[PDB]
Amino acid sequence: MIKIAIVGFGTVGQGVAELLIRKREEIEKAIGEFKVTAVADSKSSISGDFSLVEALRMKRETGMLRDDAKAIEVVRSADYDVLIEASVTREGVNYIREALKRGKHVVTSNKGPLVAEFHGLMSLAERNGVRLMYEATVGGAMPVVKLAKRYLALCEIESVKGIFNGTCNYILSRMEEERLPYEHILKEAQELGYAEADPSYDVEGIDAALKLVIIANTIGVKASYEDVEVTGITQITPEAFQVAAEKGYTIRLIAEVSREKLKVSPRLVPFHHPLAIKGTMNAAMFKTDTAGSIFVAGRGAGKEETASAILSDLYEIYAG
Amino acid sequence: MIKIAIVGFGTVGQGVAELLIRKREEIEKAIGEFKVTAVADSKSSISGDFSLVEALRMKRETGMLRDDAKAIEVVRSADYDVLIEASVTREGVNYIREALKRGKHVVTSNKGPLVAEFHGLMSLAERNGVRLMYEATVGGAMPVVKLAKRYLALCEIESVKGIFNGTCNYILSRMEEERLPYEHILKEAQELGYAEADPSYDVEGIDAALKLVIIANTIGVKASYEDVEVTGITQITPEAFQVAAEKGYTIRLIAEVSREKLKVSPRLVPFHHPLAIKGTMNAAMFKTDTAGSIFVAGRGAGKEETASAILSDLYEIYAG
Repeated sequence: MIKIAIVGFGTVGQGVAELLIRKREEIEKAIGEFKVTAVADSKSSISGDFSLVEALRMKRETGMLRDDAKAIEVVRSADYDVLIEASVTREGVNYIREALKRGKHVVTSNKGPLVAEFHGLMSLAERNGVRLMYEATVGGAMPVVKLAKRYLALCEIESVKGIFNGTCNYILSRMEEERLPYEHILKEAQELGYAEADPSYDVEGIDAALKLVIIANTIGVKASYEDVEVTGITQITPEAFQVAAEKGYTIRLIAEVSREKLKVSPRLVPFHHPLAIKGTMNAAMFKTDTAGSIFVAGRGAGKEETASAILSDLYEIYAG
Repeated sequence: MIKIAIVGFGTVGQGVAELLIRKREEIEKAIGEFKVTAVADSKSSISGDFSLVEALRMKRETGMLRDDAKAIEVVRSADYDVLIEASVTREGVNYIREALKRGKHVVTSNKGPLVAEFHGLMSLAERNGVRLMYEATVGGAMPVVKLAKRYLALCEIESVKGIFNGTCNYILSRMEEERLPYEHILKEAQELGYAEADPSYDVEGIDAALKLVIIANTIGVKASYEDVEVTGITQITPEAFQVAAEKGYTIRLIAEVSREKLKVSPRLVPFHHPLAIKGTMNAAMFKTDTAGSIFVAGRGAGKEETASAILSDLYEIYAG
């Protein structure tokens, strides 16, 4: 019996519960029997014997769970084997450290702890006898972490160049097509739900840079946030797309970790290049020494998409 | 001490030895100590204590190895834990079955046994307590098998459409660019070493179809070779590329497994679509239920590239 605690029950955490319910037969015939023994949101929790669909109904119906006990108490006291840490940031680091220090596996979708304390957390997991999985932190459903770390393990990954923010990719693709000012394309992005009222985390390249730090570290390049040169998309105009088009280029926000660079910024990309992908998409080009160049593309976010990444990590920990 | 036998010592097998030598420090600090205890080509072998560089020097210098004992004897009698089966087909099925029946892991690059006896071999591996790895059978260095089978494990992969033959991709890209008859572009392909004197295995779509069968089966679609509708590229002319270009399309040999189809044939692909990739490349688009659409592209063949795939499988069996 695999015992799972879910901490964080906004969009992602609820996504994980939906998927665990929907794919229960397939999950169980792959990793064996499982039960979610605790769920916690930002101010309440449910533990003991309860059903996931109960927890889910209650959260949707009331905006909270059943008990007053906070996420930290569930992390330090509940009976579980693996913690799914999908906490709503806007604490996370402490939930991870405390589950790892209890000798529990951790699957997370939070970038913050990994950006602030990457080697400190990987080592803590190693010192205890457990794993810290983080596929959902970068690329959403797109394999990136397991690809860099498991598939390409005995290769020297020399560089990664990619697109790690769907919202900026959408804004730039849309600006390319419509040729309308940034202010207007942003309002569309907001109407569609891609960008919040304060779209800064996306448009100033912060999200992409956080992800770039996680990737840099995953491939063996020690890096902190302050090491990344970050430039957003707010000064890209339709006129920029026009002058670039005339010479065969589109414009994309590209995150790169190489020997020469560690940056997130707009860049000219030839129309038929793999990184010229449009819409709310992610992409990554890995340049290696023995496997050549390896390219991946997919959805970089979404409820079911993020939930999928979390599940791929749970499978990796327990498949046999 | 992990004991490896290598069977098949043409281009691929020699590639595996080169990589095992070149990446020895990194491999050992990832999976522990290893020694190759036997190597066999199509008519000779070397076993006991010998060095890999000895085996390699001898093969290059003389065209063969040291002992008269054939691959089958090394498979049924040599002391090894994992068999790397890279045999030069133009026997393989028997080397796999006999290593699995001895309770040995098997990593292969041969398509034939998997196409003829997929479920029979997976079950034999399961009945004994071992693994049959086959990343190198399709996509070369490009993750395809571990992607379909490990990353996308708890997803329902609804379809795979890809490009699984670099030579046809090259011939079509080259024909698109130069606009010269098939006979001429094939001669270039031959001069470059991409196609043999008899290029049929490539140009008639046989290679791509074998690979399509492996993939279909990997994703849960029971399929035999006779189930695939196979059409090659020998009747694609420059004029076809011209009429397609006028409407935004290029032409590619696409392998597809879906609910509606199981085929390999030429197909119109929009210029800016991910499967419009040019050169000797591979590519695959996985359409799933929970992770959206996932795309991968890379080198589909080569000595170091195939060797890499084999190593990624060895890592998967023994990383901890």
